[PDB]
Amino acid sequence: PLFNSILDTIGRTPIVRLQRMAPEHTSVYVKVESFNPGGSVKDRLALSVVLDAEAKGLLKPGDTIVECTSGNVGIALAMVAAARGYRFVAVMGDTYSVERRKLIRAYGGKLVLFPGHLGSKGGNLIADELAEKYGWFRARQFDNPANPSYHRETTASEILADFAGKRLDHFVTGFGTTGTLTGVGQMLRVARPEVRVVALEPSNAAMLARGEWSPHQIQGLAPNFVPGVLDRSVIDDLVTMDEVTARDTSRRLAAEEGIFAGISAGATVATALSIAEHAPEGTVLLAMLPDTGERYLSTFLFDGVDEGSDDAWLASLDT
Amino acid sequence: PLFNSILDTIGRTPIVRLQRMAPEHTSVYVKVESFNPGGSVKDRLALSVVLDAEAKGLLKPGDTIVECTSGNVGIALAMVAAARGYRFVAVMGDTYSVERRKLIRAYGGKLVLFPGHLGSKGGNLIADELAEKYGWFRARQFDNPANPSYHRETTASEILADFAGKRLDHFVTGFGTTGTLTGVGQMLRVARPEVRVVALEPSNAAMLARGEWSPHQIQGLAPNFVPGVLDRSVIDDLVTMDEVTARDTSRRLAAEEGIFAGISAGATVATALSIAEHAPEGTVLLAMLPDTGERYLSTFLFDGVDEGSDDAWLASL
Amino acid sequence: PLFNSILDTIGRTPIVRLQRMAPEHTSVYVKVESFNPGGSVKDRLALSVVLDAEAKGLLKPGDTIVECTSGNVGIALAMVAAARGYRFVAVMGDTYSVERRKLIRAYGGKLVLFPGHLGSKGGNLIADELAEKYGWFRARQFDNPANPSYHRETTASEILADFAGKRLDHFVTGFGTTGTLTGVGQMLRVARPEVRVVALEPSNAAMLARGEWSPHQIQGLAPNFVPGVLDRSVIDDLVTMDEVTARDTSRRLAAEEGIFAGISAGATVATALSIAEHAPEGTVLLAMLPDTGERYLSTFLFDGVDEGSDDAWLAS
Amino acid sequence: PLFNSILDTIGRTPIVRLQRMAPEHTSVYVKVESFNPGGSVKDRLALSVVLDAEAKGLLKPGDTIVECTSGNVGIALAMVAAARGYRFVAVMGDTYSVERRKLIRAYGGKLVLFPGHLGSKGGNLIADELAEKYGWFRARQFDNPANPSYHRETTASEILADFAGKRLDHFVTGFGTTGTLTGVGQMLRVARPEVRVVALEPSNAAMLARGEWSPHQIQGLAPNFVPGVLDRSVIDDLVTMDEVTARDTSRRLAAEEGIFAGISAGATVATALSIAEHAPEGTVLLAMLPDTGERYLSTFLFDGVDEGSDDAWLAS
Ligand SMILES: *Cc1c(COP(=O)(O)O)cnc(C)c1O
Ligand SMILES: *Cc1c(COP(=O)(O)O)cnc(C)c1O
Ligand SMILES: *Cc1c(COP(=O)(O)O)cnc(C)c1O
Ligand SMILES: *Cc1c(COP(=O)(O)O)cnc(C)c1O
Repeated sequence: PLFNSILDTIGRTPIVRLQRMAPEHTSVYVKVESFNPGGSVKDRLALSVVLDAEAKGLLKPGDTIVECTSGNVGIALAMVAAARGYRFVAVMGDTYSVERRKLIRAYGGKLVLFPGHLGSKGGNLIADELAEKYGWFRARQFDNPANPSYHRETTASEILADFAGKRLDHFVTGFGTTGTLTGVGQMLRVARPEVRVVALEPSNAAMLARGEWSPHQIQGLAPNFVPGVLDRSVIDDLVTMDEVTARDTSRRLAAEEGIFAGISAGATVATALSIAEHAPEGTVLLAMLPDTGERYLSTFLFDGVDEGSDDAWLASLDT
Repeated sequence: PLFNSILDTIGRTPIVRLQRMAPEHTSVYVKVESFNPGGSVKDRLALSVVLDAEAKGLLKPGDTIVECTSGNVGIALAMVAAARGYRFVAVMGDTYSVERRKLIRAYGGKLVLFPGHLGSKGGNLIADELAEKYGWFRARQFDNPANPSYHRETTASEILADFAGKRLDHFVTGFGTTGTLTGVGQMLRVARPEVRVVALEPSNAAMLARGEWSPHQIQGLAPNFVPGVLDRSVIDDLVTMDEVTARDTSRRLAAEEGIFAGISAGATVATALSIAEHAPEGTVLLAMLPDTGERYLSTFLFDGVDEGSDDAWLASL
Repeated sequence: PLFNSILDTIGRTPIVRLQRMAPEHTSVYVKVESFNPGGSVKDRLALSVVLDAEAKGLLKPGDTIVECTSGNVGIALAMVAAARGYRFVAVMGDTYSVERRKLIRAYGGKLVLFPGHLGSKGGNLIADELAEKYGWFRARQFDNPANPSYHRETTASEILADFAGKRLDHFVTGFGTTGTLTGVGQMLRVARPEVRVVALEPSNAAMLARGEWSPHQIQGLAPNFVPGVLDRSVIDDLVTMDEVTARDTSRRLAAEEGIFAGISAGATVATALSIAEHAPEGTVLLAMLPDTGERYLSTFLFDGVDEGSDDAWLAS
Repeated sequence: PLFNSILDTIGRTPIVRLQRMAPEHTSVYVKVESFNPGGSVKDRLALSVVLDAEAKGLLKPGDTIVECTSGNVGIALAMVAAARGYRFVAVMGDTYSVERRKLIRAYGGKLVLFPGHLGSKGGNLIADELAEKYGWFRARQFDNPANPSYHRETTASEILADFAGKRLDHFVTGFGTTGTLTGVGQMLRVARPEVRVVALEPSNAAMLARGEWSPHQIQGLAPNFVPGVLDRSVIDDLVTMDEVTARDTSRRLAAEEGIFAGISAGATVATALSIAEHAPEGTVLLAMLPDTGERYLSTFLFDGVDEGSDDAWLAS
């Protein structure tokens, strides 16, 4: 139980049961990836990507890593780079919450921002450019097979072990790099063919099911393209989810269950409740909670939330 | 295995070894309490007080809990209340950060603001008042024995079990409600008398060493009084730490080890290091890391932290 | 944390590294299934079979479970029966140790014996008669998909999780029901196709290699037929092991590493060492340790072990 | 995660709830020490005694450990030495179970038999002589502070952690070296002063009550002398248990709960049930289960076994 490195605490996250949000004749369990030291499921690929690189001789002590940090991946790489002795450089838009900025500089990352109006790929480009220019290492979160690999061996094993001999009918997840859905899905389809793998997409960005994509707010989900690490054959059910319904459900999870997660976590739970609403008696669902809601205080997850005293509420108590 | 409630994940936090921040002739271990669902050590006292009130029959379903808080205690109580189905009311000054407000509200907590300058003792009167006026339950983080009690049964147990049959010389911690220092200290006193219980406090608030308190920046540490839940006899070495040193140490922990923790965590690691410097060869130290640094962005933890790219360093060669 | 039933402790067994028995340029790990409450890997299929039957509505507390056994399955089933409120009847050949009899009885199980030479084929036939005659539930460990299924979900997950991000090159295991080999093997294929599935059989019972069988002494291994649960496609290297090398390797493990396991475990460890001897630097192997050697005392495992004092040694 | 050595799996044993043996108005939990690699709670003192000697410099590579044992201490010390690479020498009566010897032999331990009668302090001095004569290490289980220490740091910690924020009214345990009673009791007294520590003694061996000893059949308990490691200030209730009632409770535990433990385990559970019968509603008890019942196959725990075939029973 004594741990050598903080990176040894990655994975083995808890799966907990929702106490009141689910229909009584149903059971909805949830996987909290905020328990990872990085506060998100990205701790998995970041650690896997780097360990795979080292064993491949692509990374050496003191080396430098660079990637296009949309948010969590940057924080996880920064943490892993810091913990293993690497330098980390991430490229994020000029217009990106100053918090997602301070977080990276916290782990000692050297940040370089470009005009946000460059549609993301601008950094994704200056990533490989600055990479070969100095022989820097690129994670390639979207194409590095170590990503779905770590999920096959850890995430899936954790889910499989927890539900062994027990009932499980639905596994719900959204996708960004698609590593989670791919890895867990491949393991599930073989081990539990009966479990329906449910993949959700933001209502406006139904890339997979309609080739359409529009800037959404369900952070960490549906990027402007389809990752090559994806194995869509694993998907049993492809659905959509409104960013507002997802934001609202994330808020409910917090106030009604005490589980403070982000938007994509609200989306998965929303989809689960949806299926549960009309599901047969005794249906068991599992939803993925990708990260902590703590890094969302400055996003639409907190839009319309009172900041002052609850005078009105106090007043309603004496009348 | 599956967990029934999110509250069943509280505690059993990891103790990790610092990989490079400590003198090669020493081993410095760190207990990362940010792994608690609530992000801080307070998850323990929050759970303990509620489970305790329920057993004594002081908390029935749908009841509401009130507490004058400003930091992690309010977040923890709110989370626990949200998970147990209780209503929670946080009484805090308006001078306190807004982010702190959003956290308590995220968990469905009710906010009751009051003039900051009024100070703790002021808001405590407010909480006491509401509590009586409406018959709500008061946590009393500074006097509730269930607070240190839970550290004796969990925190201490985790430390003892991880170090069983292994060397351990110093256990370093600061104190707010002192629940951690008192509880773990009482168990170590019986199990490992050789371990020095090092209790640190802010220099400009060496409230115990020299009975002097004054606004410091090590959030969570040394209140302006002496908690009734404390047992001073447990302390072996009473020292002081500087907020700037604590702050820097914290920035190092994050950048050099990959462990992003609060300022009070920087303080303990700092004292642990100071002891490590001029210490026997092979000595082993354990320092408490109270919370996650993620809720310290609007703090002097990021005084002059670059908020924009540094294309200056971008060309060196 | 607290456990509700003893059955909730099944699985999640430890994998330990051999300290001195393996070639220095190599790493041999071992999965100790004796940590299961029932003392062997059989606790996995016994729990899984019963839980599946319950879900299917085929088993109801108070019902009677019957199964042909070589020893371990009987103990496991008997233990689970005692834990869930079921009656258990074991069909075993007299050939097996009376200490395997007391163990099944200790859990309150009932014992029905038949001529040892009939083998698993004969007992299965007997278990079946009794099943029809009394409406008893048949576990059918060689055909019940719940057997390999539980290994995919647990054993495999434990192995995959333990080695995530680490080097693993070989996985060695013998087979009886073939649940472990099939379950772990099929999941190894999906997650780590490179790893080589090494499947051993007793030299005198190469039912797969040469379709031959003959009463052997590596308990738990090679029945007189090919289990229907089996999926041969999972095996990369099919090898043989002599019972004496097995027996002696199990002794070495106990005396040189502090790990006291059975004979089949001696076999898998021997096979792993052999491979490791001529394997490239850094090769990592994992051997399955089916059970505790504590139930092999009155067995050839303790053939001629000095039951008397070695005053001679004291002479010096 | 992967374990470096087999010794790294010592401790952290599960606490499980009895399903049908306890009065419904009550809850009886049980700590199963048989989950230790060595099969008993002695794994804790054995490891602790060695790491302490090593740190103190009293043990160096190749050094040899000797101790007079016929029970679990020998087995535990035997395994530890085998994993640590020390030599182990056991001193026991030649009239003892040929299996108890086999166990020590399995772990590569040397055997020096001696007159059964002179058992007690005799075989001990024979080890005492060998100790100074050859410069060998003596554990001193009954007086070594490291025994209770390890219990205060692991056993007690596992109990306190599992019951944190939950009800716990009674802790029941017997004593041999008294290391468990002392260790768990000292930590219990500090964190949970209201939990009543119940120490039982065999009916004919009430050493603490009136200093009277007599040979009994509850293996592991009541030596013929009050151990120096004992702390009487932690005992709330001193009770006695009849060895037959213990033996029978052990049988019940296995057959009714699926938990196979030794005689002393039957004894503690017997005491817990007794306390539970007339205890207020909601009372929670925890009882220590010292070892596996698997090494009691040649003891009275198995008298009237009926090792044949349940042909008679089959008739109906
Ligand atoms: C990475 C991420 C996801 C999607 O997970 P993948 O494994 O990349 O499919 C969902 N939500 C958030 C907040 C993320 O960071
Ligand atoms: C509560 C707290 C402490 C002090 O812990 P106590 O157990 O109350 O003494 C230290 N740091 C932070 C950030 C805290 O929230
Ligand atoms: C059951 C058993 C095996 C073989 O395992 P399967 O999963 O049934 O193939 C090997 N050794 C022993 C001692 C066994 O009991
Ligand atoms: C050692 C032992 C005990 C008594 O435990 P102590 O901690 O030595 O007091 C009880 N039962 C058995 C079977 C034992 O081996």
